Amino acid sequence: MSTTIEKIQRQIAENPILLYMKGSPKLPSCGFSAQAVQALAACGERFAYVDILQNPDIRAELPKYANWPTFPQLWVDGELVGGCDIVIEMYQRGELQQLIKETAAKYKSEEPDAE
Repeated sequence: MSTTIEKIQRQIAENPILLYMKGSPKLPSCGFSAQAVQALAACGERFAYVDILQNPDIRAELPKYANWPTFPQLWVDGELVGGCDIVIEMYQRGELQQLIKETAAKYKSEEPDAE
């Protein structure tokens, strides 16, 4: 199929906790993700993130595969949650870290992200 999404899906799936945002050297979230990134790290533990508002190719095709025209978009166990607003809301909800915790714990050690 698409000579990048196939790779990307393998990548999203492999990463325990994944976040797509813009990884500018000055700011590793140069977009909307700027507010969301804070929430994720705040709610759970450490997470993996992919620069995409910066990469032209990846920015276009891959987001469309999940839902969004582009990003930010948050992925838990390689499954889309939502990047900009969704992260903040679910952050406040607590459910985000609930997912992250369980996912992080099952992928790594006893990651006590949420609790």
